[PDB]
Amino acid sequence: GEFEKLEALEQLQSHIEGWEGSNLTDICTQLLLQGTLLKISAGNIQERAFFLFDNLLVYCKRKSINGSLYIFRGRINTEVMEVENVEDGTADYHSNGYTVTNGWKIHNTAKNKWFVCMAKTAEEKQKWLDAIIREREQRESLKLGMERDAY
Ligand SMILES: O=P(O)(O)O[C@H]1[C@H](O)[C@@H](OP(=O)(O)O)[C@@H](OP(=O)(O)O)[C@@H](OP(=O)(O)O)[C@H]1O
Repeated sequence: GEFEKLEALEQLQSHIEGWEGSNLTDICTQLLLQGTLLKISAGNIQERAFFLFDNLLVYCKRKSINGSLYIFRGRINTEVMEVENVEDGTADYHSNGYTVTNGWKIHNTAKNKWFVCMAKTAEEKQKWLDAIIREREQRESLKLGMERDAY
């Protein structure tokens, strides 16, 4: 049930070193998807481990008894995250001029920051976009349900 999932969140966070900000068990309840993606940001191309929870996207560097597997790099409140598809073959400054396949863009609107994600396969891209949609839908459903109760 919910409580077992919270203990799992605390354990998951314990594998991320250099965590910044509020803890997962205070703001999240579930993991929709985790996976490795290529991230291109501010001219830099870097592979990152991404984790999409309800309300939060986290990305980490993979670490090269010690429980650390990931090094915290960033987090985005999904309420201030936008996503844009990128068509295969696009090559522009967002990808440093490299050709994008299986990619998309993420907008951190709280930082006015954009970056590109690329997956290795089309099916993996589709899993990510589907998970992003599902996280947003679940969050909106819960919010609108509460607002409709209050209104
Ligand atoms: O490794 P260096 O040389 O420091 O380059 C960094 C990394 O690409 C960062 O990505 P990551 O955090 O995944 O390691 C980071 O921010 P983002 O997390 O915002 O992409 C920086 O962009 P900006 O600090 O935003 O300009 C960029 O300058």
